[PDB]
Amino acid sequence: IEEGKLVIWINGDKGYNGLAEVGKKFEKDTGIKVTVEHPDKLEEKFPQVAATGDGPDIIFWAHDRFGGYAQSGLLAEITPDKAFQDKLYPFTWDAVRYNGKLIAYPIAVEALSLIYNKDLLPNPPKTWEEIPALDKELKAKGKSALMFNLQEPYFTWPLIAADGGYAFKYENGKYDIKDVGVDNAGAKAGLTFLVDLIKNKHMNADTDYSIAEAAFNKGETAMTINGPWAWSNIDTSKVNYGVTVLPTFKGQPSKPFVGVLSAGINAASPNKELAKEFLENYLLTDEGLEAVNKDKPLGAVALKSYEEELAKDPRIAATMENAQKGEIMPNIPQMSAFWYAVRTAVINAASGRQTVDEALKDAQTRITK
Repeated sequence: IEEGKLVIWINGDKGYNGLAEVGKKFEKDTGIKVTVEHPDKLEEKFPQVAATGDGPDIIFWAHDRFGGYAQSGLLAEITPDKAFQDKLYPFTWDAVRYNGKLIAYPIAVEALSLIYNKDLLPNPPKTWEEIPALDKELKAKGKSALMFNLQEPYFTWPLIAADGGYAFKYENGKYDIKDVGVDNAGAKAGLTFLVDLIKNKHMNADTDYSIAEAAFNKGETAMTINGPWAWSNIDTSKVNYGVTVLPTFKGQPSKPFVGVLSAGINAASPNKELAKEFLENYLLTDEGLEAVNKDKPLGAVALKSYEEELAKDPRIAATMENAQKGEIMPNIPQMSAFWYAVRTAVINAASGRQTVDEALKDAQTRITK
């Protein structure tokens, strides 16, 4: 049962070698050995082993998954003091709250961004309203203004939400599941703008992840909407790109979904005090984030001090800025309803199969059912 050591689980696509290095430092001033592993589908495996009082002491995963884990009582409640709390961006603490209780620490933040071709576009548009006009100017040269994944709501939400949409009303570490914002005027304004893009041929209704990505990378389109995971692909492409704040819509900022990497302690661990000490005083320090980051970049981080160092790269700063304006993803189980419903509403409104008013009225209905 572990007991006198620390076992940590983190995905293979993360800086687990850097995390193993923070661990060697911990083992130095403590004698406690830390063990880092990155098992396959660990987020699937966690719930299974933890339900039987097994698994790692600590688990790293995006915050959204923590809601389901917490529901089943798999995570220990955390109690950083005020002082520790002030070391991180306030908005990040909202991501790791499960019905008022703090159930994890936030490490890393990723958010969608406006990516643009500096050779085709001098200055990115500040507004969504000016894209149509820009597209007609670019079309004059055989280029298009923007191409992004229209198929998944994760990608279209920034625009839909801009003027007032939200998944679930949040107001106290708690989500009101009967306060859904997919059918308001806000969301209606947004989806309508999107639909108008497609019918006015500034955008194709069948643009997916692959298509927009290839298009941007081939220098065929001036802009794209993507996240930090896409950067390595653009580099390769040799496109002279920039990352910036998403455009505003109706004078209001876009409200993209933000994913926040978070780390939690197994409710079944006998080592919670060791975990909290490792996490608060070794890992969540400039030197801890740095050793990890050196192994594999974290993107924007929750620790204010280190983020300020990282922000010298404009891309991550832009992502952070978007994140701050962004909407904390619901952790809640009802979020599954939202994905399917809103997915359907958009493809339907986009393909003419249903009107905007209709498409959203329906989705609203299936979520609050």
